Amino acid sequence: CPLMVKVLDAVRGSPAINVAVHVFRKAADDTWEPFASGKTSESGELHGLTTEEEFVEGIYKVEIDTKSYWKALGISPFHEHAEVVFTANDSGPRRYTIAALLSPYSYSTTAVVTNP
Amino acid sequence: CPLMVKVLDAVRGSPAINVAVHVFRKAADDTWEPFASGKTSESGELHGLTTEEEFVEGIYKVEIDTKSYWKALGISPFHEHAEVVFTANDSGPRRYTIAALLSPYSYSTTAVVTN
Amino acid sequence: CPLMVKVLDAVRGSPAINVAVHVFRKAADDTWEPFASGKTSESGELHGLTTEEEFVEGIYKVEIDTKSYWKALGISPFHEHAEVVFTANDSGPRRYTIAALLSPYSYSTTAVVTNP
Amino acid sequence: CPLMVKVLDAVRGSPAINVAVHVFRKAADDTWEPFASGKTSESGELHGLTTEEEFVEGIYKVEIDTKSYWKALGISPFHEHAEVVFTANDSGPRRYTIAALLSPYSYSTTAVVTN
Repeated sequence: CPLMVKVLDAVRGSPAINVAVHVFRKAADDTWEPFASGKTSESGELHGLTTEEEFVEGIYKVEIDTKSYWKALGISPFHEHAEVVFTANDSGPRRYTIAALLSPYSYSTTAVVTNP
Repeated sequence: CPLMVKVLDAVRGSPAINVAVHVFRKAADDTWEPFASGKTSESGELHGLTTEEEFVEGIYKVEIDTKSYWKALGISPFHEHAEVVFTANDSGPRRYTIAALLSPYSYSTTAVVTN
Repeated sequence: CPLMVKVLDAVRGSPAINVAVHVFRKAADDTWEPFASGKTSESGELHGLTTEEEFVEGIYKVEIDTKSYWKALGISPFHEHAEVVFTANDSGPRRYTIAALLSPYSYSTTAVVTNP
Repeated sequence: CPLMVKVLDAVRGSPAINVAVHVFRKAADDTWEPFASGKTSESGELHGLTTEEEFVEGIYKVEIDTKSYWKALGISPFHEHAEVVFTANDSGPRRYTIAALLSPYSYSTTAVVTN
């Protein structure tokens, strides 16, 4: 709902399936406190991580375990993960799609942020 | 060196070596006239394409033969090639680095335009 | 349906709306013959370009008028367009999503190719 | 120069200059220990981070302060920063170029690992 993570495999041209995603939120405090996690579906998407009420302002870290993904496909990738760190909901609730496009030695991440 | 092409391989994390690159200039009748070409070097770079005097304003196309590159590495590519089409100024040169980051199903191209 | 083009604006984190897209297919012949065109919707997506029956094997060119997009937002971008050229349906009908992520001096394009 | 950081600005088509970059090494207790830092140069590059002797195998994090960069250009950025986390070998060095292409709502990072 307010947070969705979508992962693509740039080598296959496919969704990156079964990609583990961990979302953390920066506490008071400055530590990363576990916020949510999940795997991408066969569409490469991970929905349902959170809700409007739970997904409050914060600095969030979305950690995408790209390494396991590549390693399950036989590839020794460069990165340990793709992590995306951002301030969310700074000027009100938004919907965040966190897109990652994965290659063994490269990724990109894109945030699509929309306003209900 | 007003125009330079740099090509990287996102799969191997390496320069993309021996990638054919063609550069075209749009002619008055809107056809692509060949202008220059080369193959990226060991460093994934292609210098010497043109010179300041020759590299006049116009619309140029850089075609990077990504498909043959992926073919040579045994990897099914999606694109026939990566084209970059751009107007060279206004206003003046300026050096252009056309950077391409290649994956089998994705590429990015970026223009680093300096001076 | 078998061809969809999705365009994102990496500067805003938004769909790239009202982006003109022209699809050509390479004729016999070697010329690019107009295949379909459209604009992206408010989701940055362009659906309905073609149909399974019309979208036969071919080399297709999807030309995304990124320049007009940027220029309507005040930006003199580097590229004239983003064009994506590919062989389609080489080993049978697939669904192609052609994604472009736009920045004034950079784009990426990603093909997500799936098999009904 | 075993580790080099190059940062490009996709909005301006330019090197991303004066971007702060921190490099951390994962310590035995899994904390990030600061290792090196610098600011990208006129050319969007940051050399001299480390040396062969110092740049042992391990897991390293390169944090690129993309937010301050975009802040300085008056452009709202999405990310707090671009982190690149990677294991430096096996098997051996190898030079690492960590290339980052920045846009306000997107970045890519690419490792060009040579020798």
